[PDB]
Amino acid sequence: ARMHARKRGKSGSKRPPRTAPPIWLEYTVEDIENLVVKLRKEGYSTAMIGTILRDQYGIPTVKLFRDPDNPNRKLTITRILEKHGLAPEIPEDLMFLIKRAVNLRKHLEQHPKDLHSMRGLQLIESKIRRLVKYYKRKGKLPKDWRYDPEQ
Amino acid sequence: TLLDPLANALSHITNSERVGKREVYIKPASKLIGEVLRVMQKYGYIGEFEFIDDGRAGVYRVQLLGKINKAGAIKPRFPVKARDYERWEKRFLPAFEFGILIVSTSQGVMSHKEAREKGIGGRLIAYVY
Amino acid sequence: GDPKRQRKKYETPPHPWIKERLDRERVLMDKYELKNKKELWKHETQLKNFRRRARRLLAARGKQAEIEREQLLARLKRLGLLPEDAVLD
Amino acid sequence: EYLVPLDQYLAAGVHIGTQQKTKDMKKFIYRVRQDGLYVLDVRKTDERLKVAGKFLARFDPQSILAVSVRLYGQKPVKKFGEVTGARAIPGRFLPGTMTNPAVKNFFEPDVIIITDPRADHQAMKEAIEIGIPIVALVDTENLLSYVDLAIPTNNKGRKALALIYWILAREILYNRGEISSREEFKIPVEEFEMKI
Amino acid sequence: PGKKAPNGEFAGRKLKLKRKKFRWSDIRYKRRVLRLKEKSDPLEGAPQ
Amino acid sequence: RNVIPMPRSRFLRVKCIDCGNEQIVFSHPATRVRCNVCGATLVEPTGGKGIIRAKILEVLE
Amino acid sequence: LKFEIPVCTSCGREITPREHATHFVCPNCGEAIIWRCETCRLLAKPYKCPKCGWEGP
Amino acid sequence: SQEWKEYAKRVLDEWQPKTKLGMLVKEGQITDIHEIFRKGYQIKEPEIIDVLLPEVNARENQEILDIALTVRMTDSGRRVRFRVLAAVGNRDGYVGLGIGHGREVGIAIRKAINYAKLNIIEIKRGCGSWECRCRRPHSVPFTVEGKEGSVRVKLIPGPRGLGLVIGDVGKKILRLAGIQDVWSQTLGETRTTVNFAKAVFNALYNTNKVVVTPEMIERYGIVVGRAMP
RNA sequence: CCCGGGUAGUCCUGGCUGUAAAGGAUGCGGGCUAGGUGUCGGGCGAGCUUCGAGCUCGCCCGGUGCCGUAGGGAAGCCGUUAA
RNA sequence: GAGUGGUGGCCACUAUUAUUGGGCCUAAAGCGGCCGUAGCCGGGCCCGUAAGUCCCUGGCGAAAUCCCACGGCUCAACCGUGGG
Ligand SMILES: [Mg+2]
Ligand SMILES: [Mg+2]
Ligand SMILES: [Mg+2]
Ligand SMILES: [Mg+2]
Ligand SMILES: [Mg+2]
Ligand SMILES: [Mg+2]
Ligand SMILES: [Mg+2]
Ligand SMILES: [Mg+2]
Ligand SMILES: [Mg+2]
Ligand SMILES: [Mg+2]
Ligand SMILES: [Mg+2]
Ligand SMILES: [Mg+2]
Ligand SMILES: [Mg+2]
Ligand SMILES: [Mg+2]
Ligand SMILES: [Mg+2]
Ligand SMILES: [Mg+2]
Ligand SMILES: [Zn+2]
Ligand SMILES: [Zn+2]
Ligand SMILES: [Zn+2]
Ligand SMILES: [Zn+2]
Repeated sequence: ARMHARKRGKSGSKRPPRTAPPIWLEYTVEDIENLVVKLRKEGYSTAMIGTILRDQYGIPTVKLFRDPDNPNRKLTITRILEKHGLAPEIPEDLMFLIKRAVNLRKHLEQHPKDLHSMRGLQLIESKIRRLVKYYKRKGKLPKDWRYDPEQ
Repeated sequence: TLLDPLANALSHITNSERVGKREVYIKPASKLIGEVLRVMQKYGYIGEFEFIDDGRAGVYRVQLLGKINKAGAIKPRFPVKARDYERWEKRFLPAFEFGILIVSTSQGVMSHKEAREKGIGGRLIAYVY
Repeated sequence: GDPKRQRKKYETPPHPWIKERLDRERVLMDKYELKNKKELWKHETQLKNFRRRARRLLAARGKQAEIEREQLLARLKRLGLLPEDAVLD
Repeated sequence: EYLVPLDQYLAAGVHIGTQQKTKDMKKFIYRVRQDGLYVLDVRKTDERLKVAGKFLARFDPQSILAVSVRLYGQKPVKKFGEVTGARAIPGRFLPGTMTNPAVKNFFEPDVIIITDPRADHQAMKEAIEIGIPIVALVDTENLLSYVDLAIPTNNKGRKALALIYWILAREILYNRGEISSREEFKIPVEEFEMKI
Repeated sequence: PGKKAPNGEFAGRKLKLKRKKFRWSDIRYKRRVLRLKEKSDPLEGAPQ
Repeated sequence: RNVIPMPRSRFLRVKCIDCGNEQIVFSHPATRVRCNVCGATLVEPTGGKGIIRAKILEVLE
Repeated sequence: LKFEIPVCTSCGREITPREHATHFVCPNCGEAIIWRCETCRLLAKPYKCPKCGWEGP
Repeated sequence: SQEWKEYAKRVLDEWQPKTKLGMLVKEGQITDIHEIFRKGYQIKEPEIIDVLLPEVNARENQEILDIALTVRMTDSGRRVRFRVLAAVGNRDGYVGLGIGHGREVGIAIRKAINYAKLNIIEIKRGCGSWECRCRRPHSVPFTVEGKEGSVRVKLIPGPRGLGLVIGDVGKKILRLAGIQDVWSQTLGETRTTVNFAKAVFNALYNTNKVVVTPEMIERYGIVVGRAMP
């Protein structure tokens, strides 16, 4: 169910089981990497790059090609960006949640009596703390990194 | 959330056999479930079963024959010594050689009769009769 | 702890007034001319003990179990309660 | 091929269902029209009629019971019992007819024919308790619970019921050898249906 | 009410604590351990 | 049967009306799809299936 | 010699002494005997003749 | 046994059957007790049991489990009614339980005995105890359960010569069915005699619902109906 | 209790108190176990149409009601929105 | 039956303390609601380790007390020699 609202939505993607790229796909690995780098330089999010690749260039998920450098793993957008040094410093979902929290706080300064919106802020910050604990455990963030809204 | 794939399979089987279903699908598959199914088939409780591959953990398809009175998992997985099988039999089974207990030993998964023949213990994981 | 205290060698009925048991025991007492009920009860306990030894040894296995099984059979047929070719059952 | 031409089936309205459906009846349903009404497959009806005709001919003629509470089905079952020699009970089914030996008209058949499981619920309930086979005519609305042989058809129309019972009687007579061919059965279909 | 808890293999301490906690609701156990009868008995525990 | 999940969307090979170029597009887009050469709009996004303003040549597997 | 206990054609289980079961010759061929237990009749489970292969309630 | 053969012969000649099964028994097409079970027949004439199981009329094969009197309130006082719970069996493999009502005790007893015959069932017996493996039909072949009202009953196989470790109602019912040794466990209100008896009866009936293999029949010495030496 | 009047309060701004038959008298997460029939939101298919963000029918997902099978219960009853 | 009754205490009765093995709509009992720290419970595959776990074998856990067979007091209670 949902983390807080306890609903049971089921909408999502239904990926068919396949291993090799389809026959009608004609792009090579290098063309895909060039496209990804170009789209990143245009300023898109990681989730948005894949959406554009699927919708406009007819490329289902790039996780159909083996990594040319590391044969033990498949290719992902973040790995491609890391190979060129364009990867985000902070994980994207954490950044999006922090950005949502900052905008909401300046709303609550002019509307101190909007109590129903404040609970949303509390839930957002709970999610942020869960994520920061997880990322500290895996080493994606410095151990001294801390979340302070007053910053 | 999901905690024990093995318990779900056995509860699903015993629920289905009480309404006369002829086949079932076990949704999260694993090696342990395959071993348990092999042991169950050896004693004639089920028919043939097969593995179906999706992009996820895989599915098991099982044929039922209507020869099961009850099947369940044992939690927690109690350790048992090589000469202590009788009291667990009295706890879970209806007669002195009625049904099987399924034991995980350092030589694989097997019924408690084979384990007692080999003279080894292990961990109880399921009962079928 | 406590030191040993010698215990009774017989067992009394769970309920003192049951009609069927009273009738059966009265028939036995009249037939065999015993003095009091406890004497009868004594023999009953003996019987029970034998049975309780047979039940425990049927569900056992090992090296000592076989020795005790053969000892029980030999003792029982030495008293004249079993023929020479009897088995545990 | 077919017992009667499909045009006669369609003219009698055998294929017309109702506004509702059941999961276990979908093996007989042909399609659904744009107005939400379901249609029955007629070939299945013909095959089941042939099988039922074969099945009912092996019983003793006077040990067959046919019932119909619905008004439109009372005349067909009466004529069917007259032709084949089976017992027929049109109208209200007196409770205890098959379970109470003290009743004046106590009777135990070997097989029963149910015109409509919904309307004839008392007769079906009593038939379950005595362990005899059950043959029923089922529509798109009925359930197949406790039905041992099912005949999919419209069981509420007048012409439909008349035609179904006429066909069944002819099949029984042909199978038990009282007529040497299907054509020898010289009785009009109109003689089975209620007038006005 | 869900399944009785705790059932875990390594949850012995909590199970023992729960059993000890709810045993004080038994009036017979409470009077024996706290010795409530001896405190108010005019006969001071004697039979005569 | 339906144990394996199968998508209801498709990939399509279409031809631009203006440029004449051919592309492959997704049938359930979440963005506005435009021709890679001339920039003309090919598919408009909606709540579910998109609206196609080009000529469909083939429905790919 | 002892007697044999009838067995349901659909599910293969035995018939209990006082349940609402039924038995009859095969409608299509008439050479075999079909047994149906109470549960199979209640749930409208299909059955198949062992001789001619004709099936269904 | 000699008395009951001629008793059944006397009953058979002067009996006019009213049902289909009674006709089958009268004409000699059914000659054994086991042939009226497991085929969905309805049993409505007590003479069938008298002909096929004549020994259920012996005084030692009948038991009056309980007698009670119940009251209905009216503006002209209290109307009293008698309820009698009784059981019958052949001490080999068949047992029946019944309830009868009447304005006086004798009528209720007669009707209760009559209904017990119509509810007769057959069971399975064997030996399945861990500490007695003798292949003789002296106990239940395996653990069984039954329930009625608030009463739950579980029957467990026992060693030979142990006795019936159960309340008196269970003792009588099990004795009438031909069982000598058993262990038991219960929950609920056993002082309600009707529910206790019905739960024991259901537990006995449920011996037919346990799936078994041909090896088990040899292993536990399972017997259905009469022992048949 | 009924009738004619009437203070605090009921209303707004800043705090404190933390209580109800605050009741679905039913703690929360996961898997499984017949059907039938209404209604709200989204999507898909077909047919109409005054071309309307319109109408009718069928299916999938998520909510919200009723009748009911196996099972459960002391019973009232609950029954894929489980007790 | 040379004993048989009264009073107090512990166990059983009792699944009225429930690990085996109880309950919480209407009978005693779901915090007025939610967020979250410790604790407990945690999805699928491959490689390694061997702490838990299982098997074999050395050194220990006095005697008395308990169970079994044989032997000595007339048998027994009791005592001795062996096996547990
Ligand atoms: Mg001391
Ligand atoms: Mg009056
Ligand atoms: Mg009940
Ligand atoms: Mg309220
Ligand atoms: Mg819904
Ligand atoms: Mg309901
Ligand atoms: Mg007490
Ligand atoms: Mg209680
Ligand atoms: Mg609450
Ligand atoms: Mg409350
Ligand atoms: Mg895991
Ligand atoms: Mg270790
Ligand atoms: Mg010592
Ligand atoms: Mg001497
Ligand atoms: Mg001596
Ligand atoms: Mg000594
Ligand atoms: Zn173009
Ligand atoms: Zn069946
Ligand atoms: Zn056939
Ligand atoms: Zn035995």
